Amino acid sequence: NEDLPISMENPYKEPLKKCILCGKH
Amino acid sequence: AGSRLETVGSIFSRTRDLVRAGVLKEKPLWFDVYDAFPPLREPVFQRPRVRYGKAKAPIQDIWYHEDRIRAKFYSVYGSGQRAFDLFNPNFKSTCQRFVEKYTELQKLGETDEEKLFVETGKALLAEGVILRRVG
Amino acid sequence: GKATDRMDAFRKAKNRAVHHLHYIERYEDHTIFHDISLRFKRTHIKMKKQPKGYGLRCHRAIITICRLIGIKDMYAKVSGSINMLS
Amino acid sequence: TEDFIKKQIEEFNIGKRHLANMMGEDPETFTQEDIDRAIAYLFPSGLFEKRARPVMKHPEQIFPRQRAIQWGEDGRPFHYLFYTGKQSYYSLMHDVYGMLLNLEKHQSHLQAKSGSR
Amino acid sequence: VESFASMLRHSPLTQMGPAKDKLVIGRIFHIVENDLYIDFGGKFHCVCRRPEVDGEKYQKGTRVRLRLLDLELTSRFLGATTDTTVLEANAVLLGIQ
Amino acid sequence: TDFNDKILNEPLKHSDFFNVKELFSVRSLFDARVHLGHKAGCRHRFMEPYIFGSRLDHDIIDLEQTATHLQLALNFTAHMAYRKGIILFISRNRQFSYLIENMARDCGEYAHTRYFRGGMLTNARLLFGPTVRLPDLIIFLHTLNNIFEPHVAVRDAAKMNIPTVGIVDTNCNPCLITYPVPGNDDSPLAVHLYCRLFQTAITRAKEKRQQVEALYRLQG
Ligand SMILES: [Zn+2]
Ligand SMILES: [Zn+2]
Repeated sequence: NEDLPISMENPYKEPLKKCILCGKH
Repeated sequence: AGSRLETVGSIFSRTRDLVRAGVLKEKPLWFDVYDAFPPLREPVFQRPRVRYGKAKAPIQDIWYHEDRIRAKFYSVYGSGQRAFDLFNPNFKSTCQRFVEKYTELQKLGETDEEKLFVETGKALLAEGVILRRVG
Repeated sequence: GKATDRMDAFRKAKNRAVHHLHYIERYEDHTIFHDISLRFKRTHIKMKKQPKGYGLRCHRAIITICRLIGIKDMYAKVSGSINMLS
Repeated sequence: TEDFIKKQIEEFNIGKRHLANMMGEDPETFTQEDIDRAIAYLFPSGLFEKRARPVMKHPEQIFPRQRAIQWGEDGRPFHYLFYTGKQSYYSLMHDVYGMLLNLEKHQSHLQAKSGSR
Repeated sequence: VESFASMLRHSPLTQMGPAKDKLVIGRIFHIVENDLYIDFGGKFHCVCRRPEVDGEKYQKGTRVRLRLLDLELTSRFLGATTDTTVLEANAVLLGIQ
Repeated sequence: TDFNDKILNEPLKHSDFFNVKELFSVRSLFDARVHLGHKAGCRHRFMEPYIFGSRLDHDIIDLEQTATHLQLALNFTAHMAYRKGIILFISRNRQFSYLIENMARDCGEYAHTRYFRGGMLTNARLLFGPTVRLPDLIIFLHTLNNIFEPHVAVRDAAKMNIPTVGIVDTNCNPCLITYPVPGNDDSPLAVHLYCRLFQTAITRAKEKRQQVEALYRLQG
C-alpha cells in the first residue's frame, strides 16, 4: 500500500562524461 | 474431425459453434471443463504490431526514496565489505543498515542531509561496522 | 486442391475442405445480421441485409456458396478484382 | 498378422516332424543344422545368390517383426516418451544420461564422502 | 497483512540497486570439464573457468566470490527487431567465502 | 449408465473440487524467484497486462493475478486428469530436459522435450498410426524453443482443437495459449516450483478419482 513504488526521476544515474577539452576554451 | 483454422476465433468458439451446428456428434472433454471454468482472457489470435510514433510503453519504473538514499551511499562508500548473500531473505547489508538508521533519523527531523548522513555514519560506528569511505 | 490429374485434385479439395470450416450464424436462417463492406486486397465485396421474398441477387460463386451455407436472401456487388480465390 | 506367425511356427514344427519321418529319425533329435543339410540336399537349386534358396528356418528370421501395439482399448500410450515418435531411442538416451548423471553424482560424492568395439 | 509490494520493497535485489561491481557469494551446481556454473541468485547463472589456484578446491557445492557484472548481457544488433539474450550474466571471479 | 453420468457431473459444481488454493501461496512464488524477468529490450507487447513494472530494466511480473491465473490453470489440469486426460509436457529447453521427463513418468503421463519432428500434432494419422488418441491437454513449460521463437506446438496444438496451459515468460507470446501464467521459466528454483506443483495437481486429482469409483461400488 505504502510500499507501492512512486514515479520519480531515476536515481543511480551516472553523470554524463564530458569530453577531455569540454570546459576549456 | 473439425476445424484447423486457428485464426477464426478462440478454440472454444469454434468448437462451440461446430457442436451446436451438430456436425460433431460427440462433445470434447476440455469443452465442458472450459465453459464450466473459464479463463480470464479469451485466447483469440492476434497478429502483433509495432509501436510507431509517440506511443510508448505503459510499464513504469520502480523506485523508492530509499533508492535515493542508496544512491548517495553507493557514491560514497561503494559496496561495503559485506558481500551479498542473495539466498538470505533478511540480508540487511550496510546499505540496509545505513538506510534504516537514516529513516529513523529522518524521524528526528534534521532537514540537513549532511548531518543525517554523518549521524548515520556515527550510528553505524555505534553499531560496530567499519566504514570504508574513499577519502 | 492442386495435382496433375483432375479427379484426385477433386478428391484433395473435398478432403481438405472438410477440415477447414467456419460457422456462420444466420438471422432467422435466411439472411446475415447486418451490412458488410470490406475488401480482400483488391476485391470490394459489399453485402446488404434483405427481407424474406428477395432472392439471391448475387455473383455466381456467391450464389453457389450462399446456397451451400443456407443463406437464401441477399444482395452483393463485387468490383475491382474478380479473382475467384480472392 | 500374428495369427500368421502362429500358423507358420506350427507348420515349421510339423515339417520338422515329417522331415524326421522321411529321414527316419526321431522328432526329438532332428535339429536345425541337420534340417539345413537335409533340405539342402533334397532341393538342389542352381543359383548363386544364397537368399534365393529353398529356406525353412526359425520363422522369426523369415518373418519381419510385427510391432507391439502401444495402446490398449482405452488408447493411452504405454511408454512415457511415445509422443516423440522415436520412443525407444529417446528412452535409451534418457536412461543413459541418467546413468551419467548419477555417475557424476557418485564422483562428486566420492570426493565428498571419502579388442572390443 | 503481507502484500505483494511489501515482499519486494525491501527485497535484496532492490536493496543492492544496480549490479555494477558489487561483491556477491554464489555456489556451484554444474561443472563441465573446464567450466563451473555459478548460481548466485537472480534469474540466470554465470559460467566461469577453474583457476590454477585452488584447482580441485572449486568443487560441486562450494561457495565462491563474484564481482557481479550485469545480470543478463543482451544488446540489440543492427537489423533485429528484438535483442537476443545469452541466458548468462558473466561476472568476474575472486576467491572463496 | 447414469452412474458414469453422475460420477463426472458432481465435480463440475465447485470452484475447488481438489482444494488447490493450498498448493501454493504468493510467498512461495516470491521465494522461488518467479517474479524476475528478462531485459526490457526483449520485453514483448502482450506481456504489458501481465507485468508489474520495471526494476532498472529488469521486468517484474504482477504476482497477484499470476496466482489467479494459476488458480484456474491448476483447476483446468486437475479436472482434466479426473476425467483421464492425456497431459503432454512440451518443454524444449536443454537445462531441465532431464527433470521433466521423469516428472511425467512418476505421474503416469507423457512428455516431449526433444526436437519437434515435423507433422507431429497435425499429421498424426500416419506418423503414429490410423487410430491414435491425441493428447487432450498440453502443458508448456518453455514456450520459446531454443532459437527464441514461438515453439511450433503452440501454433500446432490450438490448431488441433486442444487447449494449452503454458508457463509464459516476459518475452513470449501468449496468443494461442489458453490458460497462460506469467512466470519465470529459466531458473532452476522456479521450474522446480512448477515441477512440484503440476506433480501435486495430477496426484491430488487421481486419489479423488479412485475414491468415487469406490463410491459406485460402495452401494452396489
Ligand atoms: Zn564537450
Ligand atoms: Zn518458454
